[PDB]
Amino acid sequence: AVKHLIVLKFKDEITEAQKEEFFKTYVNLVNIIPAMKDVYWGKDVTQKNKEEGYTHIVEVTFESVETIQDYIIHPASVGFGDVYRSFWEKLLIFDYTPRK
Amino acid sequence: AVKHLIVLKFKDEITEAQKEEFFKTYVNLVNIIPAMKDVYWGKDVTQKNKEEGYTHIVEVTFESVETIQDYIIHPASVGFGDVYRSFWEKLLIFDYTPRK
Repeated sequence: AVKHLIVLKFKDEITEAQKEEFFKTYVNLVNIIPAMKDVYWGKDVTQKNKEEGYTHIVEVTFESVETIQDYIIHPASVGFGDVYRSFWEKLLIFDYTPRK
Repeated sequence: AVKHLIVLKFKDEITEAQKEEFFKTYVNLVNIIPAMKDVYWGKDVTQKNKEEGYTHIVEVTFESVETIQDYIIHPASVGFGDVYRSFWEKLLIFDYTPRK
């Protein structure tokens, strides 16, 4: 299993209700896209890095490196980006195999 | 349970062997600091955001918001920072309660 980590900042004009809908809709993609196994999101509470200003984290689990592309080309993921592109100001994306 | 997420970039002079030791030593803190419940780390494989250049992720689980401070003041965590401060170029720290 691999992890797909999204770190983001919303645009200032986006409301709390819009953010709640954004995450509810993203979380539901697990039910639509086979490769997408689970998702959690969170709002940062510490605000340590104020200049950068990322506020939210989304972590998705995929069964493998090879199945990420299945998600990337899935109409539901493409659709999510099409609906909500204007909501985010910036993001960082990471993909990795957890180790300990 | 809450999550404590560290996103970092090592200095260019730090070797792969040094990184391996860094993470091995950090992961072992779970055995020393009661509040620290688990840890995983990963190396980003995508390199989507090259200007920012963060390369590694560490995710720690704490039992609660209130016990994070127990970790923060623990001599073993302070010690880890004292030993390895010079290894990292920059980092981002987030703390959040996972939601879905």
